[PDB]
Amino acid sequence: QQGKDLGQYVSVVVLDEVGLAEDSPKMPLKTLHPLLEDGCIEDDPAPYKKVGFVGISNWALDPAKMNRGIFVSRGSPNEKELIESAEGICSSDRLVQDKIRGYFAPFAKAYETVCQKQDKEFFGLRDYYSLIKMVFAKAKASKRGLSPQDITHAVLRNFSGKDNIQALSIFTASLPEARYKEEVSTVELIKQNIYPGPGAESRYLLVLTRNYVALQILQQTFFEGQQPEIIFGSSFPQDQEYTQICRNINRVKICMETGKMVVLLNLQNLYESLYDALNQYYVYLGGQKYVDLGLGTHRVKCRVHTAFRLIVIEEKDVVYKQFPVPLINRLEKHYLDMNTVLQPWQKSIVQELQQWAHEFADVKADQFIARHKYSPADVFIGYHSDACASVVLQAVERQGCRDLTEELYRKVSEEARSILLDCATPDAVVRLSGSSLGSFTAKQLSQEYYYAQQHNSFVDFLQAHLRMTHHECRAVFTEITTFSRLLTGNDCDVLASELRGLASKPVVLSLQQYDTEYSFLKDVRSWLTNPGKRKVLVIQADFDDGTRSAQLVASAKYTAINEINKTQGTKDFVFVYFVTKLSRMGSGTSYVGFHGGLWRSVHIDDLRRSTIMASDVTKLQNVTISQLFKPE
Amino acid sequence: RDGGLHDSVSRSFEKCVIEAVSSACQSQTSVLEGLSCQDLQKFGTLLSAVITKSWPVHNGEPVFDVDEIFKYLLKWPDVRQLFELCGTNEKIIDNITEEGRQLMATAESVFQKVAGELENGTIVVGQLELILEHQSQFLDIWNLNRRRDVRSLLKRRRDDLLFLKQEKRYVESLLRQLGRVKHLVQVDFGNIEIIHSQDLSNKKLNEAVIKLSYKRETHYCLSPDIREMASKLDSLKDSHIFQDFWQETAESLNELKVSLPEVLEYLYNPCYDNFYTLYENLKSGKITFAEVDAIFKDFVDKYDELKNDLKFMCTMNPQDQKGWISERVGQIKEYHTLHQAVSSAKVILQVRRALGVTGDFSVLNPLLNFADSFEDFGNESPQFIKAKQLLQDISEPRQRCLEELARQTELVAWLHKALEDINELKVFVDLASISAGENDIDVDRVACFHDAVQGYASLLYKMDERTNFSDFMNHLQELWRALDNDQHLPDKLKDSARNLEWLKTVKESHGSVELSSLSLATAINSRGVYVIEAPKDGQKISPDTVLRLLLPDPEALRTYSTEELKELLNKLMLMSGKKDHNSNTEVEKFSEVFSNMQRLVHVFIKLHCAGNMLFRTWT
Repeated sequence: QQGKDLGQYVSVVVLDEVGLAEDSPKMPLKTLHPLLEDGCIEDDPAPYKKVGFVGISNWALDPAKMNRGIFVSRGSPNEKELIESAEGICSSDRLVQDKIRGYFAPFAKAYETVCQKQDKEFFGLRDYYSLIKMVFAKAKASKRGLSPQDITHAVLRNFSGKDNIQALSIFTASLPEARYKEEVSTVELIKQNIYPGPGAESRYLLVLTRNYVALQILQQTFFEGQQPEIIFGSSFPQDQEYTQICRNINRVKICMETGKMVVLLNLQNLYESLYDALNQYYVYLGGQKYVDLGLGTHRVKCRVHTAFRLIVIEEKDVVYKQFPVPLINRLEKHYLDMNTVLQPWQKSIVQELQQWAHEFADVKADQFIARHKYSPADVFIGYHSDACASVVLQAVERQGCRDLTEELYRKVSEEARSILLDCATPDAVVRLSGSSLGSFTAKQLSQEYYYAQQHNSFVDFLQAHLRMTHHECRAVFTEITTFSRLLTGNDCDVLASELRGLASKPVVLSLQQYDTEYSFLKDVRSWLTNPGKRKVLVIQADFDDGTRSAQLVASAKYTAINEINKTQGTKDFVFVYFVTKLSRMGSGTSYVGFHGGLWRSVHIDDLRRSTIMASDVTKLQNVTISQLFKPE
Repeated sequence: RDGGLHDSVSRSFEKCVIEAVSSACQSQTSVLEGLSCQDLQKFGTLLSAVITKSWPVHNGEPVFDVDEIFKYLLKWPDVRQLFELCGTNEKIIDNITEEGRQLMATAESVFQKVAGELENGTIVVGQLELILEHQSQFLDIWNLNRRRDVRSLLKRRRDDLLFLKQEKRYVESLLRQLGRVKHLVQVDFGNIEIIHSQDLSNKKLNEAVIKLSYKRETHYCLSPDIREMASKLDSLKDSHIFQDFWQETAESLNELKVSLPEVLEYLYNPCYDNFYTLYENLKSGKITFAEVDAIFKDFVDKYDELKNDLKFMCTMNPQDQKGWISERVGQIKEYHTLHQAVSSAKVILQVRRALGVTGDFSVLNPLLNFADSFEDFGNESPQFIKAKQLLQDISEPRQRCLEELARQTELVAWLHKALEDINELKVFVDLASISAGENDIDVDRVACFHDAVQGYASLLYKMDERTNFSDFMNHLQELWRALDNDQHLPDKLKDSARNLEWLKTVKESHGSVELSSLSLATAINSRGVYVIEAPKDGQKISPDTVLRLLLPDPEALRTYSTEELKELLNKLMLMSGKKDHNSNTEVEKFSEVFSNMQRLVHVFIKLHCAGNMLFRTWT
């Protein structure tokens, strides 16, 4: 404000949540009384120091600071004010307005019933307003009145997420015509948020999750072609939190002006920098919409592309305990764990697959003097408690047709068993003849472990994998578990010697050597900018060392996937191989794998091709040792 | 074959067939369809498997609830083959299971109780909806429990159901028509609103459908005249004209608790009389143009909905609709085109007034002479048709385009003063990109101005001072082609037009003393020096008083603290990306050098607070 005409220009301080700073122990609003007098502490009053002041708040304030100014307060809009706000939304088209004018009063009474019946303040005014906006949009689009399908989708998109609230029960107790009977999945509601069909813009998503498993589902199912740009709390050591917040806001800003999706795994670090973008309140210039993004005290209007969607993925418990009530009221809650997306026959395949895995593991052979019982976590590496819902959802997404047939059911079962067998150790495949599954199924599982699958070496797996025709895939992400040593650099030269006609000098990155995310990106961009078709990336972590390279894995995966999606051209194919080294002494069992999403899980026991032995232990298994020494 | 109770391979085969039946029941495929299984023991095991495994289990194997068992009977198609091959041969039920026959007994008890509430009308009406949407399966199970009339009973119950549904629909339309006027008046719905608020898990004989012929129902209407009021509101609730008449009649009445049967003659009959009066006016078309633009003001640019609305008016008086609708639709449409031609001619006279193009047009004189003329007839103005031939497809869109030339006189004054042709724009744009800011609004002003003047360059650069109508329209056609690839062109013209202060001071700008954040980042990345010292004063060892940045440039230098470099980093992360990667690598270099320096400050303060005496005086 200094050095300017104070009759043609004013600067206004806007404090945005002064109700939160109210009974704070640091007492920041105690400063507020001498700053509204003359705008200076321990200084003389002057021009250009008295500034305008607006304080917006959602939590209450005491008027002992607001005797200094004018205080406006509202409790809650009552029922006629809700109907007036609904007509104020619908005022842009009067035909549709007095088409759907019959629904403004049952929706208002039903929303008041929801606001009484809910326990914690979860559903708010923007839910009701977005209900009116969705209903108005659909009745403009149809010009037919309103189907009960439209009303049940608008209610069920805008009032969901909370478990002990039956939304359709309340909103169709009032009006009895829209008793839509066939079920509406959370899948299709989330999909019609993420992919709309063309100021009528929906809110963004808050996908609430049990045990982080929703991003796996959204990557397996919804993300058609264009992967979003996952914006995440990088767990590389020696990263500064401040520069990561700055770079995350830079990536949100670029994705806003581009028109591509983001997925926010850390909203609580970014909410202060994004709260005006989530409010969906744009300013226009030439038909371009502009929203306020901030960093620290620096707020600027940034361009929002007309097709930009945002998903916040968050745990349900964290949303219910953390996540301030204004932030929940902007983000169109839906819940997505695994019992959501699995239809009940797929849950039967999950149960049958768990029994099959326990029968694969449990062998009855006391011909050797020992005593050890085999968990399926010892046998299938990466197996954990869930671990079969993941496998069944991978198999279903491999099928494609998805009508329950008994010819579909059989191949979902057999693909799920193939996915499990692809992470089994070969000694368990040898033990498999002493198992409850029978010698015939034991034989056919050994057949399609040594002839249909490729577990011999890492270079055999590459040679049968690079020759595959991966349809609609620019990048292929495979996680590999091993008990042999990691590749050293001579092994990379030998590996590139065998891959001369197929690959483009595979680059082996070792994950223990990267302090910062930037140096990891420096090597990933170094690999990506080199010319060639079918270039290969190998990222290596050993879990059994003094390095803590076990929580760098998700950061490395997300970082590589984001840089590949924003950096790869159109000609080249990209092959990423995360190699993880474990041990028989305990880490092969404690390991949690079958990370779904876009990562295919493979256990290759010995990464190196062996000159000594035959690469099929069945041929070693029918002979005895003396027959190994028979001459010509 | 079978080998008795002791043959263990037959016990394994029976356990495997039970697992195959359970697998074919977790999938919704049919187990038994054409199974010649003449050995009755193994056929009984198949039937016991399909009963026990296809049963609706939820949190417990038996179901102590009748309706889910009845939905199971109606929906699952192995139930009818089950009851058929159970009943047509009496030698099969004897060897099912104790438990399988318990579930069979529960199945026939549920079907007998529900379908025993069906000869009498005591059925809960949800189950009636169920059996009517599941007719063929219900008929087959009814035949198998009758062989151990129906179809006339189903048609009778069907027609009583349809009558109840349309009466509930009539009461719904009545409630919503009287609910559109809740802030005007209020009506007491007898006791119909509490009956209509009930769920339909109600028994069907509670809808009172008795005689002594006529179907009286639990929506007990005070008269059949209120019932036909509800029917004609339900047929006219989807007519916007009737909603206008309803609203103005409800406004004509003026804490007013009004009984229902006086609403019929207070509010429904005069509204219906005025509505039928307008209908019979539109029959022979003796309505005036004053009532046309007083009623149909919402129906401009929209003529499928007016087609449907006139069909809804025609369904009022039940006769034919052959030549009444389309002539009036076209006539109101032509009146709308005449009035949009009036507004278009007014704004086109405004644009030749503000643009300065005097010329002479000599073609839109009677069409403005008619705007002061007021005539009252419903006939086709024919001499204006040829006048409409020179304003055929301008639009009710695109007219803001001309109007945006009409209001921005100061903009076209400045553009004729300071641009003079198309080819100076490309230096001015390149001179404005320097003078605009760094953020995303400020940079896009240049592209707004560029796109706006290249869209309106067909008029504000090239129009001669004297023109006829012909070249004026023949270059407005090029204006509309230059519009159809950018619909936001009036927005760009108005947005640049309210940026004329900046657009004037583009070329009169002095050397601005301001460091853009990209230029300051390049200066720091090329000649800046970071300094760590742990200051020698009585200050603390916070990271804001340990790090400095020295920027040498007339040999002065500038000292940036840590928070000023953070402020620069924020401004630099949020600035508009110039789509070049030298800027990206300067921003990324500054970011990474600052991150590494801040990590060094962190380790330095840790060594200082640990108490080290080696890095006590380190710089």
